[PDB]
Amino acid sequence: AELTPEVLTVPLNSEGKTITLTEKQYLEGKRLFQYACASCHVGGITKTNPSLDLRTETLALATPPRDNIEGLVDYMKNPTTYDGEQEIAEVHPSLRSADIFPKMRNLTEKDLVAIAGHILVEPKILGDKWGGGKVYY
Amino acid sequence: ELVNVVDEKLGTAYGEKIDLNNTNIAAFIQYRGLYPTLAKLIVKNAPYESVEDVLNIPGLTERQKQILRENLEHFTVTEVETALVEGGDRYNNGLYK
Amino acid sequence: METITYVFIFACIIALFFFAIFFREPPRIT
Amino acid sequence: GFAWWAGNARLINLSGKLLGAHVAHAGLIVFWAGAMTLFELAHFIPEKPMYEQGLILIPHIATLGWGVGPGGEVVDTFPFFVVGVVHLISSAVLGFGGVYHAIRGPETLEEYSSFFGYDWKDKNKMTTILGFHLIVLGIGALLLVAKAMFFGGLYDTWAPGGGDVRVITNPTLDPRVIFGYLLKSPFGGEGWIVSVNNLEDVVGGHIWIGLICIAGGIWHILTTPFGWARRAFIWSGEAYLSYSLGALSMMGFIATCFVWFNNTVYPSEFYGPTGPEASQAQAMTFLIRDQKLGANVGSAQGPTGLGKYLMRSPTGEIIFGGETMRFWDFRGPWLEPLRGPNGLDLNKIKNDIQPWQERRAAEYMTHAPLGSLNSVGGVATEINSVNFVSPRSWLATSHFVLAFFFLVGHLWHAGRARAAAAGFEKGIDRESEPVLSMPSLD
Amino acid sequence: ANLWERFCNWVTSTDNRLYVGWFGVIMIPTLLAATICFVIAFIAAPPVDIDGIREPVSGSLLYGNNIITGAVVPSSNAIGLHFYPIWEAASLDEWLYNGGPYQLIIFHFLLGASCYMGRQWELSYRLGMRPWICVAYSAPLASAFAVFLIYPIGQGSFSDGMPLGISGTFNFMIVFQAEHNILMHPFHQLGVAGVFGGALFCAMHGSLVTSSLIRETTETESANYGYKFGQEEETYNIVAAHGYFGRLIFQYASFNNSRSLHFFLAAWPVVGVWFTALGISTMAFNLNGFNFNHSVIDAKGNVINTWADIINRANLGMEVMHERNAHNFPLDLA
Amino acid sequence: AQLTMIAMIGIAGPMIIFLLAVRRGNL
Amino acid sequence: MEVNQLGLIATALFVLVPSVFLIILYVQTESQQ
Amino acid sequence: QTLTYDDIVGTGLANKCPTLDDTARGAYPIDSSQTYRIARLCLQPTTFLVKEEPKNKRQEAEFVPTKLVTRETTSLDQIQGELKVNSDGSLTFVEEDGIDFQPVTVQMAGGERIPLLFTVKNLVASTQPNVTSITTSTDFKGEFNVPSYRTANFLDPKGRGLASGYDSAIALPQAKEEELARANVKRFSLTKGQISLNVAKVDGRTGEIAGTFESEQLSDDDMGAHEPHEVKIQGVFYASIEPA
Amino acid sequence: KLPEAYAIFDPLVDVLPVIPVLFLALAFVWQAAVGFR
Ligand SMILES: CCCCCCCCCCCCCCCCCC(=O)OC[C@H](CO[C@@H]1O[C@H](CO[C@H]2O[C@H](CO)[C@H](O)[C@H](O)[C@H]2O)[C@H](O)[C@H](O)[C@H]1O)OC(=O)CCCCCCCCCCCCCCCCC
Ligand code: CLA
Ligand code: CLA
Ligand code: CLA
Ligand code: CLA
Ligand code: HEC
Ligand SMILES: CC1=C(/C=C/C(C)=C/C=C/C(C)=C/C=C/C=C(C)/C=C/C=C(C)/C=C/C2=C(C)CCCC2(C)C)C(C)(C)CCC1
Ligand SMILES: CC1=C(/C=C/C(C)=C/C=C/C(C)=C/C=C/C=C(C)/C=C/C=C(C)/C=C/C2=C(C)CCCC2(C)C)C(C)(C)CCC1
Ligand SMILES: CC1=C(/C=C/C(C)=C/C=C/C(C)=C/C=C/C=C(C)/C=C/C=C(C)/C=C/C2=C(C)CCCC2(C)C)C(C)(C)CCC1
Ligand code: OEX
Ligand SMILES: [Cl-]
Ligand SMILES: [Cl-]
Repeated sequence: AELTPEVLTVPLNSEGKTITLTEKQYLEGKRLFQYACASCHVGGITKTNPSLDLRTETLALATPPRDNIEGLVDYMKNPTTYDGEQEIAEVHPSLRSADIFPKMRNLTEKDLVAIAGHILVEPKILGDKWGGGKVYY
Repeated sequence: ELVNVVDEKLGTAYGEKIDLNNTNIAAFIQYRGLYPTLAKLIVKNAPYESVEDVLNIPGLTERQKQILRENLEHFTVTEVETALVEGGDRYNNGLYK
Repeated sequence: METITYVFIFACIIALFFFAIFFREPPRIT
Repeated sequence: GFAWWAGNARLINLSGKLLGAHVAHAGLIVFWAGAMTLFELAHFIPEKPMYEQGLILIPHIATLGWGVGPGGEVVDTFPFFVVGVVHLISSAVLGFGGVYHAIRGPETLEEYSSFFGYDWKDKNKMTTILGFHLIVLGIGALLLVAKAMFFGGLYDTWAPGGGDVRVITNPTLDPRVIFGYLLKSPFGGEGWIVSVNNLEDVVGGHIWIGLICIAGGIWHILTTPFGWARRAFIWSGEAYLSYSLGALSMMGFIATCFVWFNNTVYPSEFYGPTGPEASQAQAMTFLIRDQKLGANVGSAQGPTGLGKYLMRSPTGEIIFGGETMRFWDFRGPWLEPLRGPNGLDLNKIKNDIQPWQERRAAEYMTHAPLGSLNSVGGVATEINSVNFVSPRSWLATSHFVLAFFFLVGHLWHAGRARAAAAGFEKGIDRESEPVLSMPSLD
Repeated sequence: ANLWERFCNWVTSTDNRLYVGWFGVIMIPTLLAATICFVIAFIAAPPVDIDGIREPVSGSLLYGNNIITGAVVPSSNAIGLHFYPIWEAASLDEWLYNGGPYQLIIFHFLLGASCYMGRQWELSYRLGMRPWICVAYSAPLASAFAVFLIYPIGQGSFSDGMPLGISGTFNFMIVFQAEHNILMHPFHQLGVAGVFGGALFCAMHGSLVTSSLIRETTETESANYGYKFGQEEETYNIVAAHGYFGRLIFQYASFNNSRSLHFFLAAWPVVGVWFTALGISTMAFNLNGFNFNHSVIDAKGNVINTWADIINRANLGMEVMHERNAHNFPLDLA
Repeated sequence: AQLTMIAMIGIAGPMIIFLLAVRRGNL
Repeated sequence: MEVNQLGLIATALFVLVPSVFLIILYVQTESQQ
Repeated sequence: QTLTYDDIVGTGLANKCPTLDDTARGAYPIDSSQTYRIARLCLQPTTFLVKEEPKNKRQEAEFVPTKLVTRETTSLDQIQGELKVNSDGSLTFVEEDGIDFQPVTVQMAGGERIPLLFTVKNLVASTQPNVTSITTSTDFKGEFNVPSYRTANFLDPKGRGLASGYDSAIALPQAKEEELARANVKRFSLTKGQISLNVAKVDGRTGEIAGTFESEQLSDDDMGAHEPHEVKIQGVFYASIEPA
Repeated sequence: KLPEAYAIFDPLVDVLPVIPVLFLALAFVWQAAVGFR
């Protein structure tokens, strides 16, 4: 098995446009996800709120839907609760709150796409392990 | 006369849908727009006599009222089971991942 | 009955320690 | 008559070559301090907490008030560079004197000069060297005081508004406070001197110690040991070494507990949270999450009958529940705003938790000092992803190992010094075996 | 003739059947206190709330234990590292519920064993011996400090110290593996090498000396009677032992110097056990065994399990079950 | 790379011994 | 507790029979001189 | 003047309710036109009595004294709720929230441990009619709920539970289960207790009251494994009254 | 990172901390040279 363009093809938006990442983007995305996110989101879970994971089906049911590049890039700029009703930049890393989350300061727009693509690709590779937690280790 | 009431409850609509009187709050993530805001209101205002009673929760915006109507078919109500609602277990039932 | 047995054996071992130390065969040179 | 593997024992009575060994070794220590600082700076990224980066020396400099501002943010890396350069440069001077005295200088100093020469058995000369070094040590303790009071202050994790560099204007002088620490129990809730929790006590303790060391240095220059001390000790270089090994061992075990429990002179901003701190922060985190969802955290009974979020300590204080019940002695600047007279205050919990406290708890819970030897962060069952071992675990484990081995060395050299002093360190004289002239035991 | 100096002479007398000594002045009362409390608690102590969750664990014989299952149970997690002497309890009943005896026993024992080590130095000096037997005993002594004191200090509670019992010991080992992956820690691997190697070299040395006993007896008597206590001549032929062992392997893998040989015997297990004691003492601060969980993945990113991932599955089953009522939050951070 | 310097530095030490055991010095 | 009642006689003979064997042999050793 | 945490910590005082000056013999008047809350209700038990079992049924068992073994972990505090004025001038406190339970275990003669959930959960307690002033002779009487001492996730030592755990005795695979049913099937009791609060001190200036309470409730039944004991608790209380 | 003007030295600095280890190893090369005397 290998990292083909099929697996590297993810939804860009809610309208069905797709984008194919490079292997470079995917590995960059992985590295950046480890840099800025894995301390809470290792393996697609959320250590400080396990009810909410990074599984694609969970993200699909978020308001704004987050199961696509645009929704995820926006989330990294301006995070909301799962129902979209409240903005949570003061307690969740984002570019809006890079003053209080310094690791977000040196993230470029291209870095955001790479992180978002990693989150969308990894369940395609790992299946239930992504977001499933220790049961699947 | 010696029966496990939680097992018994799994044989009701509780085992099939979100029971507005018993189910832990994390289940409201299974449908869109319900968690955390409406979920918090639903649980605080239980118990309910009919699923339709949720629409009479004071303070619902009309957006919130519409989200509930969309999802009423995913809800049920059964009798309150003490074992499931004591201990604050509707907010945290000890299950994480 | 099982408690009595366990403590009895233990007590015999402690008594054996006493004899083994104070009533040992004395080591004697050459 | 020593073998090559005990070859440094051949220096015991070569004061000149032994001086070179000591001074050259001192160069190695200062060299590592400089080289390691520069290595840490070369790798330092300011946007990442220090404790995600494997740093142990930059935290020590930051703690003295150099390079940092409010909240522990790094504002200027130049002081770090300076510290490293000056140490590194200084190590060449020590290395130079060291190899000169070890290889080219007078092998013994007693002939070149009666002031620098010494005989281990000269109790007057030995206490005079001790006295000089005590004065040096006392001056060193007063330098810390000078820094804190006259040259910029120290980093104060307890400062209002997130921590900051603060000049210490009223150091604690009350000996009931200063020596009160020395008399507190080392057990939980007390913590002996490890519980020092404010910089006023830190600086005042160093005023006391500086004065005590200078006074004792003067005392030992001017006196010779009294008869009761003459008859209690072994007077030989190996004996003196053994005494110092015991002292270093003691100090290393203390240092171990300091870095594991104390978050005042090892600010968690730099070193990461303590084990207790991280455990408390987990309970805080889920209290916050659950309360936001509507849970009444004060009245929530957990599976055991004890509160799920809150319970009482054995003396009644309201404390976090779950296993962290063991850590309720923890005190930290992000948590104390919630504490009332009876412990955690339910009304503050319901009403006054601030976003910065939520952030700090989440940060500390996810940076608990647990990790694998290959630096995979978290509990032992965690998958690879996070590269992290807390600096507190690195500093605690290393210094436990060193302290243990120095206690072994104390025992080794103390036992040998006694046997050599009485003349049987090379074995039993076949013709005068003590046991053969004792009555049999039975 | 002075009372104090006669007392001093009896304390340090080499003529007492058991040597007392100044270390003995502390060792004897503290070991007797630990021993007497231990025996009584093991037989009759009521159940102890080890994990502080009002779930008492029965450790004594009269409360339904046998020798294998019985234990003196560690003190309550509610106490943590707090000092809990008897006079701090409102009653003995309270002290027993909360696990007081454990604290009394382990503190008296660790003090007494420390003095046991010093006592070994002390008599060696009175007898004109070399001094380092006590250094050999520092390896087991360090190991007892690790499981009774250092590990509780690091984890914040005497409730995570090793129980004083056979099955309690196994419980401590299993939990340790789930939380620290001790098997994958090099200091424990060195402990195994120290202990397996120590047993190996014990048998080797015993069998080589036994193989080369000089004929001094008949087939009808124990060969042990060929040696007489205090005889001056060696009782075996070390050159024959070396002649056999050097051919079993090759010449230069066999000792012909008995001093180097016996130093090696001393050093191998002592040093191995130092390391394993340091292993427990540093896992006390959560610097855990190697983690190779999901270290091998394929070209696509699938995890390819190794034996380390299988270990992990076992560790998880230990983790999720231990102290099954004691955790309310998702990470077991101590 | 970094392996260039650690080579120059790593050889400094044996270099000293070599020069001295060839110039029969006070080793 | 519901232990095997034969465990008592098993334990008693396991201790008694080997111990007596050794005592027999020791005492007849002593009386040889 | 009042104390700080570091004055209190470790003394036992954290488990004690505020006391009122023995001079506080006033009255706190009530205006049916205003609303009130209990801003803080504190209950500090001093005595745990457990009823014995007299073998027969013609002598009746007594309440006997017990020893606390769980230390200074017993007080209920920070309880709040509505203080309502009824048509007939009686007052009714309705508990809303607080640290309103503590597990306690006391030990009887002979060594039996008796765990109980000391609680006032869902307390509703009412005065006589025509109060109009809280005085040093005002009595509140009420009822509260006593949930099961362990909640539903609790696993017994063989892994059996209500909401989690095994449903059988797995170590006895072919044993007759009918005999094990009481231990195997867990159940969650919910019983009522009764409490009297007797006001003996009133600071009219500040709204604080204090006095004595007696409570009666059941002990732990270990999820239906055995029958509970009847427990009587006595202690002192303190409450602070506020206009809404 | 080091100040820009010393940037030239990053790869040397990455090696400096290890040098004290080399003094220990050098002690054994020296002893090998004189025959473990
Ligand atoms: C071999 C080497 C050479 C030779 C060496 C020499 C060897 C000598 C061997 C010595 C052997 C010692 C044996 C130790 C026994 C310890 C007994 C104990 O702890 O027993 C002592 C008794 C035990 O107390 C009872 O202990 C009980 C403990 O019960 C527990 O135990 C019971 C079992 O009986 C049940 O299981 C029960 O359910 C369970 O909870 C209760 O708590 C009672 O309330 C409590 O009174 O003490 C009391 O009650 C007495 C006074 C109570 C009066 C009440 C007022 C209090 C006054 C303060 C007392 C001052 C004490 C001074 C101490 C002086 C020390 C020198
Ligand atoms: C910090 C470690 C340390 C230090 C400082 C010393 C120091 C010393 N040792 Mg000990 N030794 C050590 C470790 C150490 N040893 C270890 C690990 C072992 C085990 C192998 C030994 C085994 C040992 C033996 C067997 C003996 C010593 C002896 C000596 C002394 C004389 C050595 C001599 O003339 O060599 C001559 C060596 C040379 C001429 C070779 C070059 C050595 C130089 C100093 C290298 C310096 C390099 C450096 C880059 C220079 C920077 C210069 C710059 C600052 C200007 C000297 C004081 C001897 C002694 O006691 O004499 C009576 C002796 O017999 N040592
Ligand atoms: C504690 C360490 C120490 C000790 C006890 C000695 C002792 C001695 N040395 Mg050695 N030496 C040392 C370190 C040491 N030296 C160092 C570090 C170097 C390298 C610079 C040398 C280089 C050296 C040489 C080249 C020679 C000696 C000689 C001597 C002898 C006479 C010294 C004299 O008359 O000076 C008298 C006093 C002074 C000159 C006053 C100096 C005041 C000092 C420098 C100020 C204090 C410095 C301070 C602590 C550092 C501040 C920190 C800074 C980094 C910011 C004496 C036996 C001589 C000898 O043995 O001849 C055969 C000789 O020729 N030494
Ligand atoms: C490195 C530090 C150092 C060293 C090695 C020495 C060494 C010595 N001193 Mg000096 N001394 C020092 C610092 C030092 N001193 C300082 C700073 C002062 C000023 C206060 C003094 C004041 C001083 C006086 C006044 C005297 C000495 C004497 C002596 C000699 C006997 C010491 C002795 O028997 O101790 C062994 C200690 C004891 C027998 C008593 C133990 C007391 C402690 C506090 C018990 C605590 C033990 C506990 C387990 C540890 C925890 C600490 C606790 C307080 C919390 C010896 C040469 C004596 C001498 O001959 O003078 C010429 C003497 O009379 N010293
Ligand atoms: C201030 C500290 C100090 C000082 C000055 C001394 C000084 C001395 N010791 Mg003592 N020693 C110490 C601490 C100290 N020791 C400690 C802490 C211990 C316990 C571990 C001992 C145990 C000890 C023993 C057992 C003996 C001495 C002996 C000696 C004498 C000769 C030593 C020699 O030539 O070594 C030469 C150096 C070597 C042979 C090198 C040893 C290399 C070590 C063991 C490995 C280090 C590797 C390190 C952990 C990192 C590796 C990581 C990775 C690469 C794998 C000398 C007087 C001897 C003696 O009694 O003489 C009187 C002796 O037999 N020492
Ligand atoms: C802890 C300090 C976190 C870090 C670091 C990061 N995330 Fe996070 N995330 C965290 C929490 C507590 C939550 C829940 C927020 C809520 O209350 O709803 C989240 C949520 C997300 C989500 C949404 C998941 C979903 O809707 O199913 C996403 C997509 C997410 N977080 C992404 C994300 C990224 C990309 C991060 C690195 C830049 C990152 N998080 C860090 C906690 C934390
Ligand atoms: C005796 C002896 C010994 C020992 C020795 C020793 C120990 C030595 C030491 C020595 C030393 C201790 C040395 C040091 C040196 C140093 C130096 C020489 C330095 C330099 C510096 C520099 C040049 C710098 C530079 C820089 C800067 C300035 C800035 C930044 C960058 C850089 C870093 C580049 C032995 C064992 C071997 C053997 C036997 C004998
Ligand atoms: C700084 C500081 C401080 C202070 C401190 C101090 C002040 C200290 C002191 C300390 C001290 C003050 C110490 C002491 C010590 C001592 C010891 C350690 C001793 C020991 C001893 C010994 C060892 C002995 C022995 C012996 C005997 C017993 C007998 C005879 C013989 C001999 C001699 C051997 C504080 C905390 C506030 C804070 C922070 C900082
Ligand atoms: C004088 C002297 C001496 C001697 C000493 C001695 C001999 C001592 C002893 C001591 C002792 C002999 C001790 C004892 C101790 C004990 C203890 C301290 C105990 C405790 C116990 C307990 C407390 C118990 C409890 C319990 C339990 C656990 C269970 C059941 C119940 C009861 C309650 C009973 C000598 C020779 C050294 C020399 C010097 C002088
Ligand atoms: O107590 Mn005994 O064991 Ca050491 O982690 Mn946490 O805590 Mn408990 O859990 Mn896993
Ligand atoms: Cl367990
Ligand atoms: Cl927990």
